Parts: sequence; structure tokens; C-alpha cells
Amino acid sequence: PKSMQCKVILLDGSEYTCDVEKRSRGQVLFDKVCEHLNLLEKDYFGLTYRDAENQKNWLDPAKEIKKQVRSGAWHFSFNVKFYPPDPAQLSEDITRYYLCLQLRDDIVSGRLPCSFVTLALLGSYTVQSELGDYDPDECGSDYISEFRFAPNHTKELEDKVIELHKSHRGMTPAEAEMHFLENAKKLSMYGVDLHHAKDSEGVEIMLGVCASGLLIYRDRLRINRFAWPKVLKISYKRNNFYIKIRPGEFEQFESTIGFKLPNHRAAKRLWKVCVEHHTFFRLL
Ligand SMILES: COc1ccc2[nH]cc(CN(C)C)c2c1
Repeated sequence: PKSMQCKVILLDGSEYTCDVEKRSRGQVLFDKVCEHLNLLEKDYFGLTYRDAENQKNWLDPAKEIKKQVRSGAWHFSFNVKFYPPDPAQLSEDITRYYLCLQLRDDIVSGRLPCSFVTLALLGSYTVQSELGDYDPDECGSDYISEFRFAPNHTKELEDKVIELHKSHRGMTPAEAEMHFLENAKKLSMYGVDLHHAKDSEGVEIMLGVCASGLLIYRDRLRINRFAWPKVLKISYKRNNFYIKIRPGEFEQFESTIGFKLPNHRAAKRLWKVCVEHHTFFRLL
């Protein structure tokens, strides 16, 4: 029975390797990865892979791995797929830990923009969770040299993490990770999957996919939001993506809003993640 080696980059940066039967559905590999991680609240997570255009794609657990990776390597990353709006309602601390690891990478990568103060706060909770109480003996030295807190480190940022770390004496790891998440969940780009697009007039916009719906960034002034319950149908055609909106109260007709994506693969990818968000957050 012929098996393919799978390599999975975990949220701690380490590499998990296993073999699956070459005709395996994605769920088979996902189940092995979640068991490795001791993760029971699996619904929030998924595996990603890179397509022939080096674009990130979700591995569909209900489809054959070979029909998704196609001619590429069986190389994946383990990621948060659906960011919970209220991480306090997750049943397990370890779920919250993996969500923290993902958000830490969202922050360092610059996908999740964050003020100086919130970068320092988040870093101070991570340090408290992983090292425990601030050692007053270290006083001015760098016991935090290995922690990456931001896309760009400054001495001022390091100083501020240490000042806030001192304030968390007695805080336990699940408590510190919960405070991390209570701050991170409030960030305007928390859990937003961003896609470059153009409106029906050709103006460059971004489409954000999240719990709260489909967001439109036209620039820093004039945003828009389509809450999922309003969205009746999501579709794609060639390089175009469409949402059909419920008729408003007293309105005769539905509305369809069209967007141009960078190519056909990009329209199909946006369609799939929107449909998946719409389902997940309808049920949650
Ligand atoms: C906020 O996420 C959603 C997405 C689609 C939905 N369709 C119906 C609902 C009902 N929900 C408000 C309980 C919904 C929610």
C-alpha cells in the first residue's frame, strides 16, 4: 500500500513528518497532525499548502490530497482557519495556546497591524506564560532575546515588554494567554483574511474575510461590510467574484455586487473561503 511523506510546519516553527496513503483525503493528515498536537477543538484549524502560483490554499479535508497539491511537494503548514470572536468560550487552554501561536506569527509577519502599546502588552503576556514571574535579579538584561514580538523590534519596545512583564507577577500561563487573546481579539484586523481586488469601476480595494462578514477596504476612508446573514449566494465567473444580497425591507429585488480578482484561481479561492466562513459562523 503506497504512502507519501508529508511535512507540516507547526505554529512553533518545528516540522512534523508522517506518511499517508497516496489516495488519502486531507482529513487523514489533519487528524494525524491534531493528535500529534494533543488538539481536540479541531474545527478552528486547517492545513495550508502552496499552489503552482505560490499562493496559500486551504487543504480541503473532504478532498484527496493529491488532487489539491497536484504537481507540488506534499508540504503543508498548520494554521488557524476560523478565528473565534470570543476565545474565552473555547473549552481548552491548549486551543487558546495554538491560537496565541498563530496570532504571534500574524503580528511578526505584519498581517495583524498593532500599536506600540498593544505589541508590548501581547509580548508581556507571552513572556509571563512561558517564563513565569519577572526575575528582578536580571534587572536591565535581556532574558527575552529569543522572543519575536513585532515586525520591527526597537529597544523602546523591549523596555515596554519588560515594564508590563513586571506588572503580571503571579499570573499563570492559561491566565496570561487568555489576557493575550482578550487584547488581540479587539484589533481591527484580527482574523481578517485579506484579498487584493478591484470594484466594478476598476478601483483597487481589498476584500477581508472574517467572522463578522465580508469587509471592503477602498482606502483608509470609506470602508464597507456585508454581514454573512445578508449574503444569500457567493459565486465566481472567470476573474470575477459576486455576492448576492438579500432584498432590503420593502425592496422588490435582491442585489448582486461584482469584484475583479487578480486571476481565475484568486476568484475561486476567495469564493471558497467566503462560503466556508459563511457556513462556520452561521453554525457557531
Ligand atoms: C455571523 O455569521 C453568520 C453567518 C451566516 C448566517 N446565516 C444565518 C445566521 C444566523 N446567526 C445570526 C445565528 C448567520 C450568522
